[PDB]
Amino acid sequence: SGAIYVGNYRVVNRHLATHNDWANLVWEDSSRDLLVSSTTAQGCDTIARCDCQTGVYYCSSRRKHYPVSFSKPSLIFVEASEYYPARYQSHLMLAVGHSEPGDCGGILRCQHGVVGIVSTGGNGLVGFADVRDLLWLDEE
Ligand SMILES: Fc1ccccc1CNC1CCOCC1
Ligand SMILES: [Zn+2]
Repeated sequence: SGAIYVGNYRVVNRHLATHNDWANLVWEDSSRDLLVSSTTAQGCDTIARCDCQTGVYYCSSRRKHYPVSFSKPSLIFVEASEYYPARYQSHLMLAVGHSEPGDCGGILRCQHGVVGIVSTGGNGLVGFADVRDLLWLDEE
């Protein structure tokens, strides 16, 4: 689990979105595993605006933050998980590292701020849904 809190937006994995998220929907995209809902309180996070390929991510199933190198966001085949069938996921970055289903929502961060959240795992990789292209998260 986990979210990004930027402005009056809450960014969550689409598959973990609650009824309250869907009732306060701003934007969602199944292909990216993202959903954004509106918040009452302002959040603490800053979104990275950059093309970094190095950062640090939180792994709940290890209680640890790991430094990783990661691929640029691309359209990637993802094998079946407990929460999606085998399918193509867009705007996905991969790194070598540990990820289980419950790790989804952990933040990946670089020197510029939040890059994305954990969205995929298995076979010794961790996949992250990028948010750095969602420039509208920084306004309104
Ligand atoms: F790293 C740990 C070590 C022991 C217990 C718990 C943690 C994880 N701390 C969280 C805090 C909220 O943001 C994500 C990381
Ligand atoms: Zn960066």
